[PDB]
Amino acid sequence: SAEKTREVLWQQYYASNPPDHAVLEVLATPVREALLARFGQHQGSVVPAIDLPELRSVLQQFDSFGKRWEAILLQVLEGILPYLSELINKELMILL
Repeated sequence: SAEKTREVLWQQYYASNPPDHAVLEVLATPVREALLARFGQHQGSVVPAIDLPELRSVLQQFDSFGKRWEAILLQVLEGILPYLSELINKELMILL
């Protein structure tokens, strides 16, 4: 399944030393696409109470809550809009 393939990616990412960002970029690709589809045309100010739940809902489509979210979020940023960037940074502050 798609879940099994994605787990092979995570296996290779976490085993890797130093951490392999090319593998993480593959992991982040569909997540970035989904986030850009929700927020790519958003300009102006973020709305935390609305946008953060939506952002977390997207993350949950791909990966279970935890340290995977932090890696994905950081890697998504590498491939991008100040709106989505700001949203990501607010979630990262929460995940700290």
